[PDB]
This record gives sequence, structure tokens and C-alpha cells, in this order.
Amino acid sequence: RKTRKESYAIYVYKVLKQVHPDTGISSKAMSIMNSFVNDVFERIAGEASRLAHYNKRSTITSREIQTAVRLLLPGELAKHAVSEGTKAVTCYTS
Amino acid sequence: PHRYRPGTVALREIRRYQKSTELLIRKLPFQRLVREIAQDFKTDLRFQSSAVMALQEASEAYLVALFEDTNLCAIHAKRVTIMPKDIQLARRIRGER
Amino acid sequence: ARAEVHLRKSAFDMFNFLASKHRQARRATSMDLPMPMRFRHLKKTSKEAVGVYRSPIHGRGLFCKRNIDAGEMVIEYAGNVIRSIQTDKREKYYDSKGIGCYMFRIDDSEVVDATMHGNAARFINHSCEPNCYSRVINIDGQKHIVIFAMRKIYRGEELTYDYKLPCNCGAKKCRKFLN
Amino acid sequence: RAKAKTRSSRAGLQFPVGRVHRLLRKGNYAERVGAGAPVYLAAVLEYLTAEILELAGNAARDNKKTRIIPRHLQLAVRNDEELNKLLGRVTIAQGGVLPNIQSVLLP
Amino acid sequence: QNYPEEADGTLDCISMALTCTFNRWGTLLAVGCNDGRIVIWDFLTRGIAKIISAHIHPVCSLCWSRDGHKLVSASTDNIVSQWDVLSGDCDQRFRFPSPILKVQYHPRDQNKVLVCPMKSAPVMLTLSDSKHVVLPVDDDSDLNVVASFDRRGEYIYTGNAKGKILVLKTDSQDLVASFRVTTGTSNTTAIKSIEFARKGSCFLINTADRIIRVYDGREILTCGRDGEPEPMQKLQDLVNRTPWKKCCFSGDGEYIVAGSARQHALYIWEKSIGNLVKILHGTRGELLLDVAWHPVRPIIASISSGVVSIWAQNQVENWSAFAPDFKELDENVEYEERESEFEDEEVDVTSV
Amino acid sequence: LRDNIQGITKPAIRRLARRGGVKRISGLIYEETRGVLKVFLENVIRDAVTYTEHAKRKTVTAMDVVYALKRQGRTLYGFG
Ligand SMILES: Nc1ncnc2c1ncn2[C@@H]1O[C@H](CSCC[C@H](N)C(=O)O)[C@@H](O)[C@H]1O
Ligand SMILES: [Zn+2]
Repeated sequence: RKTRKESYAIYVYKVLKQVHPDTGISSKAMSIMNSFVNDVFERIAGEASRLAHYNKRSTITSREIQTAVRLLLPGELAKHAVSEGTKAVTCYTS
Repeated sequence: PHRYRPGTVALREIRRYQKSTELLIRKLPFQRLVREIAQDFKTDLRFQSSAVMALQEASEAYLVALFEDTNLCAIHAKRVTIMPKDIQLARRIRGER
Repeated sequence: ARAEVHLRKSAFDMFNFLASKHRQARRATSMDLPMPMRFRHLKKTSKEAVGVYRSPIHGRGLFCKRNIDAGEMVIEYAGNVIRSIQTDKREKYYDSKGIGCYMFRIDDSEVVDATMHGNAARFINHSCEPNCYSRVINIDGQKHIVIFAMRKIYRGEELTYDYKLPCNCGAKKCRKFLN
Repeated sequence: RAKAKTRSSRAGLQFPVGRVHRLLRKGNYAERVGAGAPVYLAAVLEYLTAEILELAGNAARDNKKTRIIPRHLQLAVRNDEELNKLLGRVTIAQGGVLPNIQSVLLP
Repeated sequence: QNYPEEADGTLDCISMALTCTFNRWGTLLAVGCNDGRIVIWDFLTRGIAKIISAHIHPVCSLCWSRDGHKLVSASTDNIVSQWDVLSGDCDQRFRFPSPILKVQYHPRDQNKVLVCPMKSAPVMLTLSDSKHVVLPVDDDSDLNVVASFDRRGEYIYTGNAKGKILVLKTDSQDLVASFRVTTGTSNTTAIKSIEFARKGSCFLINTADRIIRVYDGREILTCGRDGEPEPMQKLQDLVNRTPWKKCCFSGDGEYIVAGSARQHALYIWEKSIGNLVKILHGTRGELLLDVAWHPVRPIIASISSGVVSIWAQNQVENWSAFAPDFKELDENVEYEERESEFEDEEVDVTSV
Repeated sequence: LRDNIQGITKPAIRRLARRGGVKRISGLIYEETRGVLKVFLENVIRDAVTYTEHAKRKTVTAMDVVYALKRQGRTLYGFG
């Protein structure tokens, strides 16, 4: 008899078992990765909201998420992440 | 035939420049510098004038703050003249590098 | 002009690499970290850190193209890990062909070939005044021949070590006998 | 009325999409959340998590270990240049420092 | 190898380049400049071959011939002239009604060319004289009609100003197939340009509402006259909303490349699976004009204000050509080599 | 273009230092100051052109410079 808690344990677990087929992860590193995912989500959503408020709009499209990622991440990591996102949107499209 | 002992003209230049407020960099070379390093990020831009003024204000305030902290470091090192390793120490302590 | 049947038309060299030019803790490999962490980044450094050009001692030398700091790895000397009596058959074979011996040993049971298979680590001359040395590590049992440094080395210097015939080093206290 | 394939594997991803769209509705970031913005954002989060877990698992193997303890995450973040420029002001618990002795101290 | 990845130089010699096209073989590239200059390079040794300063007027369209000798002119005074790679002289000259957009030879005869005006039906002529065959189009309302041959030379696919396709025969005008595409919800929109492959019968539909559709040159003949086919593959973009300017194909019908019109970009899809696989870039603020794919090697030529960039795979040098008996290994390769320790057939040397 | 990093003259760094309170200056501060100023202007102008091309215009208004300075952490009062 407990109230449910949102988490990210299973998803980190899945990506870890894709990229390393043997190595397990303890409790504390799981808590750290949970906090890291929440942190980057807060930064990107906040910057996109401030952009869409600046330009006299009312809608967070994908274009504002692209401009927020380009403003926030440093250089080469942004150049990879933009292409990963565009590949994902194109596969979702058709 | 009279020449001052060296230092007095430096001190009165310090007082005379800390008195008033003006702009200390000529605006045509600074404007050409801004257009020059803006050329490589997007071709054929078109600046307003107040944006150039804002960049000049921000750059001048940043340089003055850097020189004050550098002179604090150099007076700590029991010297007078600023060396560039003092600038590098100040920029490494502040966290920008 | 068409009157010179002139000599020096034989090379006896399979390596005609020599050209006209002959130009002479921020990272991981200089840390205090455990050894395989440096051993990974070894190969990402050694493919572009150094170079091989002509030297006055014996043909081609090793002039590095990066200011190496003291204490860190440089490059691995790897090849065919031969076993100890094929050495003598290859001595007879390369005596028959006329190409010198390139054989460093990990231990006194297994030697490592370089002439048949290897890398650019063959261009390290012997000298009695070195600035590098050698230690064998244990990357999961599969041991290696990796070369550290000794002092602060700048851009444009030959790298040597002791192999333990008159030598062409010209040392201050030279032994002149490589046995 | 038929089977419903999810929005997590219709794009070939791993992080959820409905949960991200709920967190963009229940936050008042703006009025009207767009069409594929949570898909784009979940792909970005996947890429960053894979990027850090690669170095984490590699260092965990290289210290002769099988599980992961946060010292490995400390090393994997503070070794690289780009993640050190991103995660500037962050204290990982149980983290530890990087070995750095100066030039003039040791004899 | 495959699709290109790296920048690999340019040819910034000739001022104000405007258009470009290839031959069948992939060694001839003429450029109609901003003043009538027609310049050919080399590709193996990359030297400027022949400047043809033909007109005082700029050139907007060109085409190569099957023998590798003949070209065709399109100036701003409607002049269509027959050229040669040996002499380079003017043959034909007359005036159309004022707009001329693009020409195209017949594939299996260098007698006939297909010429397209703006506000008229496309017209086929010969090269013997000024004979012209009137081609009928179904609408005949706006007369903004595009037309092109197929690959082998069977039919002529035409595209109106309203969104209906006719399939006619090259001489007798046999309407044998037609189809209307369900363009979105309400409006059926026009077609910019339709181009055709070299292996098979696949082609593309380039509309005016920024959606690329993939079709075959046999399914429409199977559906006959007034049928409803489906797109074999839909290609579009959503993020930047991506207007298009130029479309062409890959080497042997493997991939599809399409240059953009806003961000100076090149996109590479797959006709096989159907997903985008690589994005290219370049100068941020230029204006992309003409894109040509190289038929026997992965090279793409892109004109953006004179500059012709050649993405050419960035080859990597190594050993083992110097001493082909030494193998440059990567790690420790230990083994033992030998388990056992120690005719008059006249082949033509002139086989050309 | 090549110059105008050297077009910033050399009483001007002296006058900025004597607004800041500097007595005696060596002979390397000139090139060091040119380098520092070039780095800072790059890291402002890049975000300025980003906001410009996102807004779909072809000029650089003052508000974009104020926004880039505001995100860097150096707020400017006097142009908004
Ligand atoms: N001091 C020295 N002077 C000349 N040769 C030496 C030497 N010390 C060792 N040698 C021999 O020279 C070889 C070095 S290889 C020399 C570099 C390379 N082969 C070239 O093209 O020039 C070793 O195999 C060793 O047997
Ligand atoms: Zn010697």
C-alpha cells in the first residue's frame, strides 16, 4: 500500500543493456542518472518557453526545441544531437 | 627646460580619467571589427547603430573589471608592473578558463 | 648525357620510404590513473603524435611532432609474437636475404618480430644516451611492449633506448659493444 | 478498436513519449505543446544518456569491476572536455577529485 | 564506397557560374555562365578544357547528346543552336515566343528535342529544319505545362498546371495512362519538374507543396488510363519546412538526393528503405542554384554564386603499396606460418 | 579583411588601464588584450546571430544583444 512514484530506472536499464551487454548498475548511480535526466529536461524546456514568449507566439513546436538545443549545448555535441533528433522525427513522420 | 619626474603625469591621468565618463575606443575601427567577425557566421548582415553602441559598452566594462582584478593580483605579488601571467591567473581563478 | 653507365644502381632495400624532405596532465596518458585507461588512449595518440624521417646516425630516425611531457607513454612496439627457435631460422633466412634483425623480446621464452608484421615503431635506434625506457604491463594477461619517456622532450628530437659492434651514438661514456 | 502500437517504438526510441508530453502539459511552459517536440526531446535525452553511459561502463570494466559505483561517473564526466564545459557547477555525491600534483612541489 | 561525406575543395576560377549538366560517361561538365560563357573542365586531372563565349546574353538551359558531341543553347533571345565538341560553332537560330525554360533531347535519336515554354504547351522540334509537332494537353487553361521523356524512350510524361498527368506517345499522341494524386485535403497543386533514373523505371514527383513522391514506370501502365495509384515512397520534411529547387538520382537507382532552396543543404534518403540517412552543409548564407550527381562515382557538384563544390569521399593514404609484403597490423598478431617447416594461349596485348 | 584587430590602437589600452587604475604597463598586454577582446566578442556575436536567424529577419536589433548579455550573466540597463 504505497503511492506510485515516477522514475527512469527501466529506461536507463534498457539503454545500458543495449550499449553494454554485461555491466550492471547499482542504486546510487541510478539515482544520479535520474537526477541528471530531470535536470537537462528542466533546462531545455525553460529555454524553449522563454523563446516562444519572446517571439509573440503561443506554441512550443520542434523548431524552438532545436533553437534551444543549439543555444545550450557546446558545439560538436550539439552538431550530433540535432542530427539524432531530426532522424527520429523523420522516422516518426511516415 | 623642464621635465617631470616620471609618475606624476601617470597619476594625474588616472585622476582625470576616473573623473569623467566617455567612450575610449574610436567607433569606426570597432564597427569594422564587429562587421569583420560577424561575416563568418552569416553572410550579408546589416547592423543597426544602437547594437554597435551596446557591444562597445559591454566590452569596455568587461575590460575595466579585468584590469582592476589584475592590478590587485600584481600588488599582491609585491611588484608594480602588470605581467600577462597575472591576467592568466585572474582569468583562471574567476572560472572562465 | 647517354654516356654514363654509372654505378649505385642497386638499393638492397625493401624500404624506399626516404623522401626528399626529412623534416626534423590535461590528457589521460600523463595522469596517475590505472594502466589500461592510459592503454586505450595510447593508440589514439600514437597514430599522429610522432613521425619518421631521415637521421644522420643510421638512415631513418624518429622525430616526434608533439611536445611530449615526461612520464607518459608514447607508442607500442608490436608485431608477430614469435616463439624461440623460429628466431634462428629467420636469422638464417634474413642472412640469406640481407635484411637486418628486428627482434625485441617480451621475455626469454617468446620474442616479438617486426620485419614481417608490425607498425611504425621499428624506427628507434639504439643509443647509449637515451631519453626513454621500456616496461611491460598486464592488459588482461596479453602483455605489451610500450615505451615511456624520461625527461621533457621537445619537437624535433630522436627517441632512443638501450638494447642491452661500434655504436653510432657518440656518448660521453660509450660502451661501443652492444653485447 | 484494433491493436494500438505505442509512440515509443513507432519512431524507434527508448525513452517514453506520452510521459514527456504530460510533463510539457502539466508545467505551464506555454499554452499549446506542438506535434513532435516531445519526440525530438526524448531523442536528445537518449543521446546524452547513451553518451555518458558508454564512458561509465568502459571505466567500470577497466577498474576490474562489474557493477558501477559513482566514482566511475565522476571520472567519465570530468575527463572529457565537452561534458566538463556543460556540467560546470555540479557536486556528484561520493565523487572525489582528479589526480593533479603541481610541477614545483614534487622533488 | 557509397554517398559522400567531406568537403574536398572547389573550382573558384570562372566568375559567375549559373548552371551545370553531365554527359552519359561522367567526364564532361559544361557551365552556362551569367554572360554566355560555356566552360568545360576535366575531372581526372581537373583542368579547364574549353570556354565557349557564345552569346552576349545569359544562358538558362543546356543539354548533352548521346554521341558525346552535340549541345543545345538557350539564351534570353530564345536562340537554340547546335554545337560540337570538336569545333564549337553556331548552327541554328530563330525566335520562340519569349519564354524558354528547359530543353531535352530524344534519347534514342539525336534528331528531336523537346522544348518547354512558360505559358504554352511543350513543343517538340527536329534538328533537320524548323518542323514542330503540336502537343495537346488536357487542361489548356493556364498552359503552364512541363513535359519529359522516360528512360528508354517509350512515352512522354507531361505535367499540367492543375495536378493531372498525361502519358502520350512521341509521335501519334496516344493518351494511354493518366492519374490524379490526392494532394492533401482540398487543393491539387502543380508540378515543378519530373526527372528519371538510369536503371529501371523509377522516378519522382516534385510538387509545389514540398512533398516528394516515388513511383515506377510500369505500375501506371498497368493501371491504364484514368487509374489511381499509390506512392511507392513518400518523402517530406517537417522541422524547417524545407522548400525545394532541384531533384536528381543516385548512381544505379540506389539513393535519392535533393538540394534545398533555403539553407544551402543536401539531403540523402534511401529509395530502398525510406529514411533520411545523411545531412550535408556548406556556406551558411549562400543561395543554392544547381545540383548534379556523377553517374559512375559518388560526386555531387553544387553551384552557389559561382562556387562549385565537389564532395569527394576524403580518401585515406596508408602503407602496403610501398612494400606489399609487410602488413601493417593493429595489435599483437601471433601465429605459426607453415605446419610443414621446409600455357601458350595467345592473349591479345592489343585487346582494345 | 585582415586588419582592425590591430586597428584597436595603443594609447587606447593605456587609457582603459588608466580608467581602471593601472600605474605601469609592460609590453605584452597589448596582444594579450587583443586576444581576450576577440574571444569575448565571438561569444556574444554568435548568440546574437542565433536569435536573429531564429526570429527570421536580416538585421541585428539591440534587444538581441541585450538578451545574449542577459543569458551570459552580464545584464545591461539602458537600451531595453
Ligand atoms: N648505433 C647504431 N648505429 C647504426 N645501427 C645501429 C645502431 N644501433 C643499432 N643498430 C642497428 O640498426 C637497426 C636500426 S633500424 C634503423 C632505422 C631504419 N631501419 C632506417 O631506414 O634507417 C637495428 O636493427 C640495429 O640492429
Ligand atoms: Zn655509438
